[PDB]
Amino acid sequence: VEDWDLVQTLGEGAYGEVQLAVNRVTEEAVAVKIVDMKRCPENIKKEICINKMLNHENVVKFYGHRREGNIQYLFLEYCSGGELFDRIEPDIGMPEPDAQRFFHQLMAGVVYLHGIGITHRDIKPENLLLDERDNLKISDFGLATVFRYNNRERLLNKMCGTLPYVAPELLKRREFHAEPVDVWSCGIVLTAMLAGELPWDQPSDSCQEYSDWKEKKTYLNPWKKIDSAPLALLHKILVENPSARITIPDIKKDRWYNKPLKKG
Ligand SMILES: NC[C@H](O)CNc1ccc([N+](=O)[O-])c2cccnc12
Repeated sequence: VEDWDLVQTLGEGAYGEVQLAVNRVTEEAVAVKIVDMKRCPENIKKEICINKMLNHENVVKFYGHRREGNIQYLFLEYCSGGELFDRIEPDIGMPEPDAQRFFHQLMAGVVYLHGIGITHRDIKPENLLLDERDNLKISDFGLATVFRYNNRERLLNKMCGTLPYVAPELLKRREFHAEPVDVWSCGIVLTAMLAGELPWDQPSDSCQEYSDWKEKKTYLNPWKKIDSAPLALLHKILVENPSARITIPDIKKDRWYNKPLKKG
């Protein structure tokens, strides 16, 4: 209802909703996210601000914004593929080669953000969308923040994200580095892709499955389903001390990351 028609609803969140919009003239589809500033103005000025810095094949495109009352309309690459979340069969996952391709594209997109000083802070399957050729795009920069500016890094302090995807250090430390928190969330995504379940409600000492993982009891029930090469990588990513945790440039040299699996 704004040059374009609002055809169907797409992701009815908390803020408002993402609707799929078609232009009646040119037939061209986009996603419009609708936030009613009445039902925050602050995190949304940061969302559009971050969006405008973004340009990458693995990040959802930002087209633009109008304000039409209280009503902000962010205009965004429609992804006809939906969420990665729906590609994961519960308890089983997906073919190893499909996970590897999606993990590569997740890595490209994270490398890019980090490169420009931006941490997403809430990477999970629900926020990874698939285009027409199944290419992964990181989506929703609503919790995104800047962690490097004029080449100085700032530690984060605010806790945010989604508990099963969060790194331990965000539960435990007053300040922590952004990058390792995104790497961790990437590991839980890999886990989800390869087993079809989440390892733990949260990475606390007070949580059994997490305790079990630090004790390397991988005979148990996310990990058993995985396979020794991708598991090896997961042992490097889901390391509790954020300093000893593998980094991306080192994920790119990992044996499974570089294992040939998948046809064109
Ligand atoms: N973090 C956003 C979460 O993905 C919301 N759920 C969604 C499902 C499907 C589509 N879509 O283009 O089919 C969306 C498209 C744009 C935004 N969200 C979508």
